[PDB]
Amino acid sequence: MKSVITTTISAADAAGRFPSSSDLESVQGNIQRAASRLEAAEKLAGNHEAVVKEAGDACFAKYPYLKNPGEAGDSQEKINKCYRDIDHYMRLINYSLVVGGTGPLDEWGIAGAREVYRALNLPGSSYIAAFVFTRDRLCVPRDMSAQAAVEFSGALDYVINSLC
Amino acid sequence: MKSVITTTISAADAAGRFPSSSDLESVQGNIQRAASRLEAAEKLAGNHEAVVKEAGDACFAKYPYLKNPGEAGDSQEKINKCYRDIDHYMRLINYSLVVGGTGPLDEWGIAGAREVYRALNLPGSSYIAAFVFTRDRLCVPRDMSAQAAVEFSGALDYVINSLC
Amino acid sequence: MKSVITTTISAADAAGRFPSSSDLESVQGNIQRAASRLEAAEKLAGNHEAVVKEAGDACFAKYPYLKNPGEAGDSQEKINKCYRDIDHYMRLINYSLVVGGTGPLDEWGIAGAREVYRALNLPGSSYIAAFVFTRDRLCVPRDMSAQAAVEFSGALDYVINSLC
Amino acid sequence: MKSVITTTISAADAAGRFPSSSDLESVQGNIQRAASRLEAAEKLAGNHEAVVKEAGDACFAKYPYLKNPGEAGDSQEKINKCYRDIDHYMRLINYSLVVGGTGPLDEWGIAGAREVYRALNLPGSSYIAAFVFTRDRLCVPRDMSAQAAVEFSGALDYVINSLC
Amino acid sequence: MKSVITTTISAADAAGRFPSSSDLESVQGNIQRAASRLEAAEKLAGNHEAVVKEAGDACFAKYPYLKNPGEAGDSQEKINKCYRDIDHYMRLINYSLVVGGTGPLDEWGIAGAREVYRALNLPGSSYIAAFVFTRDRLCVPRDMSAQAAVEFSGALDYVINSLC
Amino acid sequence: MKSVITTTISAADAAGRFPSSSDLESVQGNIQRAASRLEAAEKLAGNHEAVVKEAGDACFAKYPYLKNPGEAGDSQEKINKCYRDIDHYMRLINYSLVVGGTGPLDEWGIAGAREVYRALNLPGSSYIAAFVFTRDRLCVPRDMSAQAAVEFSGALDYVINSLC
Amino acid sequence: MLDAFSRVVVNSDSKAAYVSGSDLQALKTFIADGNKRLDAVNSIVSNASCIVSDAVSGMICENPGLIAPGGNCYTNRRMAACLRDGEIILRYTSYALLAGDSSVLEDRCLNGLKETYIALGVPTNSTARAVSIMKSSAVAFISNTAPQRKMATAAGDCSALSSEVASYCDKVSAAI
Amino acid sequence: MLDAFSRVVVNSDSKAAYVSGSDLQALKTFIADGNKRLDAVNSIVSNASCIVSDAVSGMICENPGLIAPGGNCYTNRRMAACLRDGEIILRYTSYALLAGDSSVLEDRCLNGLKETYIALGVPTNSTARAVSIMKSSAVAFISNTAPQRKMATAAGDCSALSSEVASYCDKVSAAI
Amino acid sequence: MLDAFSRVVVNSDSKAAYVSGSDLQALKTFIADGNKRLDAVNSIVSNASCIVSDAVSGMICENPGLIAPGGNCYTNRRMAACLRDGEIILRYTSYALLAGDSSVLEDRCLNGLKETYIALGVPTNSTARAVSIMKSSAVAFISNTAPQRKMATAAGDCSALSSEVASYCDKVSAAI
Amino acid sequence: MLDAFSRVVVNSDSKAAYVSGSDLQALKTFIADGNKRLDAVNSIVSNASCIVSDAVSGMICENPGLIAPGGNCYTNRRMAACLRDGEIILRYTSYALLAGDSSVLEDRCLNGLKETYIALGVPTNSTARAVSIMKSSAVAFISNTAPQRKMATAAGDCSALSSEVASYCDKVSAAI
Amino acid sequence: MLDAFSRVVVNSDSKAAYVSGSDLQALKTFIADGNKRLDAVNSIVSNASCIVSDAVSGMICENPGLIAPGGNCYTNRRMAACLRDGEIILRYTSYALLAGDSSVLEDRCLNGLKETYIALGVPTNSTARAVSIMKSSAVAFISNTAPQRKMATAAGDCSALSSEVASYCDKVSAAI
Amino acid sequence: MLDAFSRVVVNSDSKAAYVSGSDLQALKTFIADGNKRLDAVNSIVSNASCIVSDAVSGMICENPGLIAPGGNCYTNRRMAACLRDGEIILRYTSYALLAGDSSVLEDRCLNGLKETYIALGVPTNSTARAVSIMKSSAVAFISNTAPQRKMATAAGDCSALSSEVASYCDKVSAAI
Repeated sequence: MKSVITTTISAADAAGRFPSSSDLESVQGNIQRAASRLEAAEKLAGNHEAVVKEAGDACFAKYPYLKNPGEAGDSQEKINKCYRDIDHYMRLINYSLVVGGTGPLDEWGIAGAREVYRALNLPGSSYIAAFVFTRDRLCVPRDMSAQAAVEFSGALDYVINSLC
Repeated sequence: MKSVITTTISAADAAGRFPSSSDLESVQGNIQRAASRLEAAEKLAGNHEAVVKEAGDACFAKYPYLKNPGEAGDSQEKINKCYRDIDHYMRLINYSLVVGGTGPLDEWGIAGAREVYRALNLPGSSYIAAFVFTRDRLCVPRDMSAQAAVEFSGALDYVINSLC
Repeated sequence: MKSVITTTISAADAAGRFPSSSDLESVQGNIQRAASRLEAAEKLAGNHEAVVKEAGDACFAKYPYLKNPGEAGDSQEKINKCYRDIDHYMRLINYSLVVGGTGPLDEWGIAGAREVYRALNLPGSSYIAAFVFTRDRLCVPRDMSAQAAVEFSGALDYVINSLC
Repeated sequence: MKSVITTTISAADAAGRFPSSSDLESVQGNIQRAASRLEAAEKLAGNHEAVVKEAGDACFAKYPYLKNPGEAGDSQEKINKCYRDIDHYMRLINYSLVVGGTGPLDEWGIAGAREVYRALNLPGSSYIAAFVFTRDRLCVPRDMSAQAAVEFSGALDYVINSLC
Repeated sequence: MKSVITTTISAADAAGRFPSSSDLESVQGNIQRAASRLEAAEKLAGNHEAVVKEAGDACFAKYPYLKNPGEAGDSQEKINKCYRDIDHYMRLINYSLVVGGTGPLDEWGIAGAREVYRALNLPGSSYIAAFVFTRDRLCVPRDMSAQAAVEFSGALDYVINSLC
Repeated sequence: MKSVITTTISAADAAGRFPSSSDLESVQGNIQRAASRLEAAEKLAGNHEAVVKEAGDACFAKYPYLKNPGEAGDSQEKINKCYRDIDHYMRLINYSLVVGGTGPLDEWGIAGAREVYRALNLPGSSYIAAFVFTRDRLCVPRDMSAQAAVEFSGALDYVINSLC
Repeated sequence: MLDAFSRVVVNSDSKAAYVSGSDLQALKTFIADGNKRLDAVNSIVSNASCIVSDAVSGMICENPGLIAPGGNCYTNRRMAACLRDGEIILRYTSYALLAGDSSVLEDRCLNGLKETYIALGVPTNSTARAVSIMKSSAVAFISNTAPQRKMATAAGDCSALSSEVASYCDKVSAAI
Repeated sequence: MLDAFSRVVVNSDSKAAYVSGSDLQALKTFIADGNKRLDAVNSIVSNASCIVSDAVSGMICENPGLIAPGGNCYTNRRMAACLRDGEIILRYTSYALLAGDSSVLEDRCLNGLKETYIALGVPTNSTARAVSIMKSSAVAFISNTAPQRKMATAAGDCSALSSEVASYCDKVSAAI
Repeated sequence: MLDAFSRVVVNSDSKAAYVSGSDLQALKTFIADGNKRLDAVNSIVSNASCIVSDAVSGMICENPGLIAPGGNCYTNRRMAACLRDGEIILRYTSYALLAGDSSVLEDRCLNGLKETYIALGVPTNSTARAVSIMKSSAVAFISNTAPQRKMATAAGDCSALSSEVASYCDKVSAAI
Repeated sequence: MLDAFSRVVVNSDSKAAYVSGSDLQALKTFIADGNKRLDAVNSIVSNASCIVSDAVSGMICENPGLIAPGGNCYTNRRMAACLRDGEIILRYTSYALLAGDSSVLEDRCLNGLKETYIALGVPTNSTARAVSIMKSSAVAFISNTAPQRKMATAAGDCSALSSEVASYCDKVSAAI
Repeated sequence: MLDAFSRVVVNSDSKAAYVSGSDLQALKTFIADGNKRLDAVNSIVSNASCIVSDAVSGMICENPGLIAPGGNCYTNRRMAACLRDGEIILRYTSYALLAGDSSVLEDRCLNGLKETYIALGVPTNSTARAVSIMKSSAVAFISNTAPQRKMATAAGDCSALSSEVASYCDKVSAAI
Repeated sequence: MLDAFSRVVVNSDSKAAYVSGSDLQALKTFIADGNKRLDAVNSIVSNASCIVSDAVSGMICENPGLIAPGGNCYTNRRMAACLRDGEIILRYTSYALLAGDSSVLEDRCLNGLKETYIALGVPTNSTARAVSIMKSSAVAFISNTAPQRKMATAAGDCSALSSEVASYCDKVSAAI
């Protein structure tokens, strides 16, 4: 896990000290941000179905070769698995926005994802295309506020950089 | 120098990761509490001489035995060293308020202060008395705002807890 | 590097022992399989241009999407670099056959290739397709002897498993 | 047990890799040298009693002082224990020839042998004399083939070097 | 429990050796000095109540501020605890004289005493005053022999140095 | 150099403490036993040539086989080196008696003697016979006082145990 | 470890569910009480030495056998270890209060603490008494009801945070 | 670790006997089948990624709850750990096949694997299913019957090595 | 390490002076531009892989000898470590930008980096070229002038932050 | 670790008592017998190799199954381990004799030795036999009654030290 | 490390010579003054903190720039480092005095101390002043001429041990 | 570490070239002489103790000052260090002979050997003499011309391997 509170408390514990002024200051940083990230998280939770479907459609349109036999999307079951993976990543992004840090993403969708995608012949470029489409598709303020958009695009960019 | 920025950057570097949403969040909290701690620091820097004088007067009034021969403060030079000693602590508290963390205090007035004070026969109770007087002398808003007072008293309490 | 001689000498050095019956026995096996593995290396060295060209053509035929803009292979320079790194891998396979172990491959083409290909958006499946075409294109005894073919296909499979 | 197979597999396990071309090459060397190894081992197993008798007789002939009181061969009991020790070493040499490495010797007759012989007043020169006599008594092709002789003399020389 | 015997035995065990000439020689020194240190221990055990009461009286006479509210000794309970602490230290000094080393003091009165006294606002200067009074109060051959006095004052000085 | 002083000082340094009662007690043991061990050292230094000659004569009388070709002592140079080795050991025993510990012996004659004697075919039983003859040949107080004899025989037994 | 938000996402992850509106509202209430929680943590931390020393002294006064020979607080070494353990428990309780979740407390302090204290012979009843005195003093500091030290905060009801501190201390007491 | 030759030696050492003619003949048969054994090991290692990925995928497809929340293959971290542990099991099975003895397998993989998986919560039945799919795939690769891979080898019977691979996989499954 | 506030403190501590009004005003200016600085750091980190890969690729394309044999970027190992070094340099540049001070960069990345590269034979001119390309790309991302990526922030002037990024990259280049 | 003086102090510390006259007189007897104790320790250490080799050889002679295959003294490695364990036990017995207390032995050699031997398969009966032979030889050396090695000491009674050595060896035997 | 006896042995070993009569007489003089040497070591160690505070305070008062900002004794951290270094130097000087040889001091304190101090920026002149003040205080305590505290010893000339302490301190000063 | 084949590969990698026919024929000659090379390594290792002891003894006999006080072979500790030092040199020479390349010898034995010997005061002339005696004895054993020990090998010209051993020993001598 990884968040503002977890980071500052882990640092204090490693130094074996009570939470000092800096730790409280970091928690105030969490407080101020919340609104934006929590809003972004609320919109993602209420609109994930469509967002995940759009991301998967863009992923399979950019790389139609996935539908070829022996590729990651040769079967409708594997296409559904791809949309489910995009759903999982979007849910982890929502968890990161709620948490205020890349913790849920790092632990549940990033750590070991490289080995899994190598083993299952899943090109990281497909996930990258889906998340890039989701990031560029977001519009301000029809979808979220400017800072909620900043949080959403930051989480998406973190996933993209983890995959590239 | 322990502060919000240094703590989060050290955590990121130990993890070998770029500054993520949580680190920017923590820096945002530093931004929000900066007005508070900087007002406290402005008060301390503009009125430190009288604050230090009052703290030293309280320290020697609570412990007149310090003037006795062999004790710390039996000479005018040692009393002046006491007032300068409290002045150093108050300057470190000003530094802590400026950085938003106990880093300056930790590294410059607390680390090794225990060994120094037991080697030079400087009772920690005297420093504690001076800082307790400084903390309880603080008035809102006669001295500073409520949040600046919170920061100032937090720094003073950190010094006190370091001395006990 | 990594070979029979290197492995057994490194084991002896780790145990701090003179070469013993087992190390000489392993080098005897080096001697015995050198004929087939060096015949495979010689054929690869003498016909590497055709093999590399065929592997690159198969890689681009299985994945024409690499020609699309923004993909690895969207420019003639990047296609030339595709054939160049295929040639690099085939040369490292020749080096592995000459050495008798995957040492040259491990150190010069496999170590770090994961990070390189992730950073440069080089899908490992394309390399896999080229090497699979090379492996399945091999004909016995037209191209080389049965045991030379075993060595060559083992090196190719080692590269493939390093990528997948 | 130190052998070709165990050395290569231990190296691969330490590197956490599947058996590669070099490991199979080393096992091929085990296959090729096994003929001479097992010929020497079978001859030693079939004629060990006479070989052990000759080695013990030579050991006590070169060092008659062992029969003096307070020495290692000061009684028939420990003269028989000397012959049993030579039989143990010859059996371990048979095991080494069967295994293809010094493993059995290292683990069962050499490890801790120095401490035992120092503690029990057993001069290593007597063992060395027995094994030197066994090594120089071997006749080719009367006792075994030239390469079986190489394996047998190598095991004996390994024991001698472990004792000197 | 640090003493001559324990020090030499621990050194030999760390080097994994039997007690050698130096270890027996150190124990011989224990034999030589036991007369003086056991005379000191016997005298202290026989007259400890007066010594402890008198060290406590000296401690509270040098620091009458300890009776002030908020200070160690502000109540009869805490004054009795002060005398009990001086009794504990004198008993540990008796133990040190008995064993011939600072072991009992190190493990039972000195280790952690710094943290305990800082947490409980017990100034080290008060303990130092009590022990300095006890040390300078001793008279030769009035209270004990010259060398018994040397050992007793050495234990007291060790306690003082541990507190300063 | 292991002695009473060095052992106690090394223990104190490892604990990072000043010399305490136990260290001074151990040095008092140095003082007490110095008379006997230095008397032994003086007698050995004054009569070492004849002692070494007798020890070497006894060594070669116990093991005349050492004169046989291929053995340690088959040449006049090797016999002279045997007598010189006994002289070296007696000099190190004199050094141990002067020092009060086995330090000089451990560092200069014992450490690595196992490997040296195994490599050069020097039977430890010969050294043991020489030192046993020297130990049993000593007479009280014809050669030295009872306690000087105790220290001398202790050093000799230490050498013997290092060899057996 | 986990904080309140990470606790919420862990609970949501148990059903592959995005963070629901109810959980989001709970975390928004957590954020709105941000200074409530931060002032509570500041109250605990600024008086941490006071809390720990007072709790250990009270546990000793109510159980004088602890400072008797054979008692677990006799030998200044053991007494300093007791003060250190009280400080550590209060530190992890402050961590839990700051995080709004006891995962840090349990995982990094309470995991194996019972077995450790049994192995060392640390009395569980005396440890529970010291932790309970720490709980009472810390709760008093949260509510600014400490008789001898008052911290200036905006008027309000921090009973939720006092109950949270009490719950963390009860977790400590039940772990042993 | 032990190989077939060292296993024979250890069995002979328990009797303080020189390696008998029967044991020598068994090891000579091992040597005569050595090229077949090397081909079998090459077949396994040349398709190790395929074997492991296919087995994990089949284990998941037969037990879809593994990738459900709370399932032990959910969380790409857990999936990567599962693929890694399956690859480790196949690696040690290949070590045993190359050595002709299961000593390396048990000692370096299976010793404490059951306890480790119980502590981690790794499902024993799903792990056994994955190991059994690895068994079938490895056996097919030994006998070159794998429908999607034909390793060119000289014609002959490798059913002894296939049975050895099956026995190693059975030993893995019985260990857990 | 030090940040801007701690740098001001260290400068003030050199003369035993309380942080003066001018230094305090500079720090309030730092705080007021704090949101801009956070957006700059976000721009760098969100495109960090792009920046590093593009810079290393430009270094290679302008010096094709780096990927030739004997070149320091031939051998995928040497090349991946080049990418890692670029990523590390950009990571510490982002640390310095976030902190408003180059102390973290100088102490943790550049101290001994030149001697390390000399020992390894890493060409300092090529490293400087890669760092300069990272500087150009990072400055473009700060100013949101990146040709193939725009990140939306409220319109304003951040030339000071891009100048700071350029100064950190120039410190990197000067160190080598 | 503890010695006789440390043992007396620990016993006194239990009652918060200054070392009584009886304990002081006991330790004065210990000191007055200190020369005899050094005599005894010298007699043991000067014949340590003799004692250990003789004890292990006798344990083997009465039980030739120890050196038979499967026995715990077969395999020169195991033989050297047995001689090393005998030497270690005698070394800690000599430590206890020199210290006048068994704390060093019980805390550094016997602590966990029984379970270690059980796990290793070291026979407790044979170990006890070896320790008993070490006891007999060490006691004979204390009393200077060893038939083949007499060490010159002033005439006196060291039966107390012989009984102490026997008590330490009996403690070793009871621990296993 | 070497003591006086070890130093004599090392000197004799360089000539492959048994310890001569003159060296034996010198060591006998060392032993006869051994009680004086223990007296002196006790006097130093019983006032170790006294001596260290005396020296560091005098060095600071003579050079007030050490406690000014940028001085090496300003910042309680550096002040405690200075006090610890003074205590360490005094401890190794007492080791040398007890051993009657500089070997322990040279090998464990002064070896590399000059270069360490130069790298740290520790002023060699101020360190030498502190060491000289320690020398004065230690010499006064050896001769029992300290004005404030006297230690009861039998009347005699300890000028040799005082000169030895002075030589060790001057050796410290020469090393730095 | 490199062998002959890896040396050829490394040389061809510098030119980005597939292993040429000439280098392939050279390695084929290496393999065809592989039995001779194994016999040479067997001759060296079977007489390793003889070679090392004889070389060190000859170095001592030609330079008797080495075993005099102050010499580098006086003090059995130093003598055994010298014997192990020469044994290590011979072991790495045998590694080089087995590999057909001096890479292992240079990198794992000679890298820093000269500086280490200078720091320890090991005489380089005496080390060179011992290594040269090792060279002569090892070459004699390769050619089966050792007067006191003959090994039954096939008749042939092993002068290439003897010259290789001489070259490795000359590399050792030049390194120091």
